[PDB]
Amino acid sequence: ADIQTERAYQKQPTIFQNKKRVLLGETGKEKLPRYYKNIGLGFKTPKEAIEGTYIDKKCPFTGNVSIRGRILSGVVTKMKMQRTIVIRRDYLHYIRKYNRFEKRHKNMSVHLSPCFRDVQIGDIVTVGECRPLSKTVRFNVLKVTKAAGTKKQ
Amino acid sequence: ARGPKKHLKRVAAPKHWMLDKLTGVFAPRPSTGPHKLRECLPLIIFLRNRLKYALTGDEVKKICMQRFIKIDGKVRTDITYPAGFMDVISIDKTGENFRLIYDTKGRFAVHRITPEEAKYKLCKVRKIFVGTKGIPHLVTHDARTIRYPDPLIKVNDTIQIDLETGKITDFIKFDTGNLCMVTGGANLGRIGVITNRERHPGSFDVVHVKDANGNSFATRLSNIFVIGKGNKPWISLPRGKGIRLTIAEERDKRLAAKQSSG
Amino acid sequence: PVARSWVCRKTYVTPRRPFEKSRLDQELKLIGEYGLRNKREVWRVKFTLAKIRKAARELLTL
Amino acid sequence: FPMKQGVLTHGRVRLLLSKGHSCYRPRRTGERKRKSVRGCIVDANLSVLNLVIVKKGEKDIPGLTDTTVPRRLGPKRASRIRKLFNLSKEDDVRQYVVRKPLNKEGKKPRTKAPKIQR
Amino acid sequence: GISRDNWHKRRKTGGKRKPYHKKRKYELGRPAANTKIGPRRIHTVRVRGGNKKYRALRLDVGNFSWGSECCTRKTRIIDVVYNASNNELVRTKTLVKNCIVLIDSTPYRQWYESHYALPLGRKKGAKLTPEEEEILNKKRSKKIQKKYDERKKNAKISSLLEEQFQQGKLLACIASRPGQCGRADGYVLEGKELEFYLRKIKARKG
RNA sequence: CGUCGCUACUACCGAUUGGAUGGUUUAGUGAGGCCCUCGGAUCGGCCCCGCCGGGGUGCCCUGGCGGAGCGCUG
RNA sequence: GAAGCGUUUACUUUGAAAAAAUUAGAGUGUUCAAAGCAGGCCCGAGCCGCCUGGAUACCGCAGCUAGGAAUAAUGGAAUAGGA
RNA sequence: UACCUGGUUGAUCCUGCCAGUAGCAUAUGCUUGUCUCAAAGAUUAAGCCAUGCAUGUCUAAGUACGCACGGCCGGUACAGUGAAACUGCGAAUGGCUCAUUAAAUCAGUUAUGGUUCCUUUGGUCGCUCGCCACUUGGAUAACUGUGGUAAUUCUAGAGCUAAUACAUGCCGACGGGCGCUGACCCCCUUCGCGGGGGGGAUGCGUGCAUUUAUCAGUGGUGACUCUAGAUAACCUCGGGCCGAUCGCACGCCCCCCGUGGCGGCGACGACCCAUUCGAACGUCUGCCCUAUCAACUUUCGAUGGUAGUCGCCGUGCCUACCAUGGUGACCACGGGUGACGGGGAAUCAGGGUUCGAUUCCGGAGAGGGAGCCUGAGAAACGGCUACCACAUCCAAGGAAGGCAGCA
Ligand SMILES: [Mg+2]
Ligand SMILES: [Mg+2]
Ligand SMILES: [Mg+2]
Ligand SMILES: [Mg+2]
Ligand SMILES: [Mg+2]
Ligand SMILES: [Mg+2]
Ligand SMILES: [Mg+2]
Repeated sequence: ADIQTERAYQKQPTIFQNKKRVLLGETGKEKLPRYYKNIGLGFKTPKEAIEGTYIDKKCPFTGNVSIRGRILSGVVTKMKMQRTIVIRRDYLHYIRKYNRFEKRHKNMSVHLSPCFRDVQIGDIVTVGECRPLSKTVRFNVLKVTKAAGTKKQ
Repeated sequence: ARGPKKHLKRVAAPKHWMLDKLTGVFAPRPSTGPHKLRECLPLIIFLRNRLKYALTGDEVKKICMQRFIKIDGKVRTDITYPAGFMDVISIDKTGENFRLIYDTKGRFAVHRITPEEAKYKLCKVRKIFVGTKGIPHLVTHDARTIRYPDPLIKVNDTIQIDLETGKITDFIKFDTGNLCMVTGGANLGRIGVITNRERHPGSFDVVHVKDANGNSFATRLSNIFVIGKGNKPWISLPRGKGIRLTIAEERDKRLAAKQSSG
Repeated sequence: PVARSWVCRKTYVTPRRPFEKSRLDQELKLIGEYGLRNKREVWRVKFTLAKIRKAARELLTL
Repeated sequence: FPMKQGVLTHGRVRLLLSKGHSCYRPRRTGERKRKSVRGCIVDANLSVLNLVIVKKGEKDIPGLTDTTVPRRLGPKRASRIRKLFNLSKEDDVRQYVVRKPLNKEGKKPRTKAPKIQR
Repeated sequence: GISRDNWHKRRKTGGKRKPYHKKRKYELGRPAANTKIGPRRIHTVRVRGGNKKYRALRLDVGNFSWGSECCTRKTRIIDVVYNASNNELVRTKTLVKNCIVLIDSTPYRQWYESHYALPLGRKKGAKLTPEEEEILNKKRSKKIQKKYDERKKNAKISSLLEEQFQQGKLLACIASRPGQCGRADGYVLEGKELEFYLRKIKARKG
């Protein structure tokens, strides 16, 4: 439905909502100022994170997380979790004795902020390490690239 | 372990102490101080194994409790006090002063200095911040903090300070061309000139330093410390001038010395 | 625990094939000519030669 | 087994005694020990009963209510000396302290004065 | 005791994890505060590092913030009216970090009367003549009256807060942690947050 | 080459609701510690205030018994 | 000197960092060696003490950095919704 | 040192194993003159233990009225040597063993902008306007004396006596400054008004630390909801700081005077910040055999969201409400391991195959679980509490245990 679908009022703590809206100004509509930040490392915040209305305390841009540690990339596998997706990272493991490699993978649950809308299965995402967001979540999506998509017949 | 460790194994001691492996099971285990234990000299080994003034730790204890060992202008009675980098060990009874500078092999060798030189000591600005009432505070490479520095001194700069006051005498800005010394890793104890610095956000920045023999190496920013302005050092360099020479070169030096002295 | 060293290596290697007429004759001639106590001495000098030759071979391959 | 105040029974009970409760001194800081204590109620089964006279009778008990013995040592804090001797302020305090005389036969007699505090 | 260790949980794959040590001390948990409404009662607990935490078991007074008026007063707490976590917390009247509580409107009413000099929270008046008449009139000079009459323009309060002041009970939100800091600081609900919480209370009982 | 006949050895199957030895969980009981709410055996203080009492002048400077304030508190 | 990459990888080279002991190995006559990290120079005796060492190599895989772009994988504009 | 030899046949070529051959690592047999090193109750039983020891501690600088000595130098608080005891610290290190443990530990890498940290070292300690201070109160040790018990490092009553133990609590800085509130006064366009301001009497709170809410934007990040500012307030009676401490030689000012005011060197102490030592939890990647283990997890947290509780902190760590998710043939899950992991060791063309209980690093454990006190740090066991299993003494009423420490 609306934004406030939870039992408590979802809002950004840094943003103060009631700035004494009185008769000296028209009411309204005074759109609420949006809190956002650049996460550094050259990643540019999306315009959905700039002008959106969602609230996500685990969002890299509009939430209380800081990206530090490792930056990895993966391929979106499933999108059946609330604001989190699982990505698959495929790599090769060297076996010295046989001088050959071993195709391995490791599924990784990552948080996907609502600022990324055109995210589908198979897209290549990059994730950054953050503080533990859940039991098995320690990475947050920073940038999404499509995979031979964007041409829907 | 259920708490902090207060024992150091002889074989687990840092290699630059050059401790042997048969005299004892344990190592001096330097006490906590301004320097990390992995790159500090306990006074016990500095007096026993380096200068051979004392023969045992008991004799080091006697000379320390005789109040004849003064470090950075303050008398230290601690046997396991971390002497650390470029600090001044002063024995006024003998009138002898030393500054702990690494050699070309990356070890604290004895480097005697003049009394008019021992009164001051350079320092690396580890961090800068502001405390209560807007008072700026500067934390150095030692555990020393100084209030009210000039705003032209930033992180990983250098400051020339003096003894017995702890004030700021001069400083070195971090810039290309400034002479610097590597204080950790493989290139430890090599004197050179900062030639370039590449910044890696979220990770360690890497500097490239070329010495007087044309040897250009690289080092993390955390291991880079400046001891001069451009070409002139502000500190009397130890023997060897900090140039690391190839393995054949000390062979040639040894053969020349033994031929001349034979 | 203790401050010992217990660093020790053998200085000789026994021949692969015991009871060779040629090897026994050669070693007996060597010990007769140079007055050695037993075969372990000539084995130790053979091991020294093997070490030296192996080092030279490694350097030459490098 | 010593009897403990407040147990409110006759008999012996096991109690976890911490520092400064009663009937137990800790061998180390924070140590507690479960010990048997006799209850605060008196009955027939007691080796000794400790009794303290509060009001003197009409006649003197032989060797108990007479022949007053002196305290081994007087006040040490200057406030306590002034409290004992009704000193108001700054009147010969160091020489109003009580000096204990030692007069052993095998040694020369002298008097010892305590080191005053505060 | 109560443990916060991660190794008692199943791993990501669902397989069971076997512990490799017994419960260490640093991963301990302690019984809940369950702070109630009543006379002040606070128990000190020693925590890791020798520091001190204030497990507050009963509160009656809390420091709350108007926010819009930038006035913070040490008012009293009436009861608990809403909790996002569980309704039984409201049933048992327990203070937590985000619970919605009623407070007395007297200190903020006094602030408004003494600052803006607009009678607020009073229907008709002439009932508290010795005190409120003095502060509405003040028989003051002309320059400070010129300072006041402009404040009269911006001294406009929303009808929801008007109704709250008329009722005498202000509904507000806790912001501190009763059980960690030993206090119940908070702020008065306003605007769309106040509307949402009001509709939530009406949804619980309307 | 196989049955049959003799002697050894080796595992296998078996009633014993197998027997015994062993190591994880469901339901119930449940020591002990800790937390909370009570609880108050005791130990102090103020109001001592029945009194001798008194100082800037029965208007108590205090030196103590003792009643016990049959209240207020830790 | 600031900014970006005309894809993303794999691969290869360099650099940083990679505990010591042990391994290889430098020097040193332990009386030789296994070892050890010492030791050597003169002394007409006042030498009212001089010279040194306690190297170096290796440290798989993964991670970081800077060059290369052959080989191998993946892509761009086909209803143009193209530059 | 990139190596082979005997054996199937009447004889020959093979395939193929058996045996031979060499090394090391345990045991054992025979033998053993010298000397330098040097492993050594791991394998079976992390089975059970008599006895003795293995953690205590004082400088001039916390507390001495012990006669236990003692100079007295003689009218004096304490000369000094000092037991004992209180206070402080340590006892969470070391040492031993390898039972548990199979993405667990651990190795390398990285992060804590998601936390704590005794001690050392460096900052801060007149930053707050607010009838004891020439110093405030009480108790207990030690000690004297009376005992109880068969027994223990068991203790009771009574009488003392100190703190850098436990408490309490000011002067000084200190003149004020600032933000509100503003009595009123003065200069004001002056005019019949406003007026633009200068002051101000009276009160209200002022500093650091904590918890809120709000405003603004001195430094530094790759990136703060960082830091430093500003405002309105809170600031917990088991309740933060804002020195009632100790030693050393001793000196200056004397107008006012004449007994006071001042001084150096320290030691101890601190709320907070930084450093050192770390610790704790995470990031990426890596582990033996097994499918006669193919589907697991999800009632009882399994995967995620929201808000909370708890914790030093991030987090299903836990609770409530929701969503139905999460992992698998790239071997999940389950089982086994005669599995503690690694640095390493044996063998040595190259590639590998085995062994690492074993002195270094990390982990775990103290007969098996479980729960706690103190402390910065323990789920401690040469700390305590309970159960189980063993096991000691008893006067039978009770008390006392933990050698996988050295022997
Ligand atoms: Mg004193
Ligand atoms: Mg095992
Ligand atoms: Mg091992
Ligand atoms: Mg070990
Ligand atoms: Mg343990
Ligand atoms: Mg302590
Ligand atoms: Mg235990």
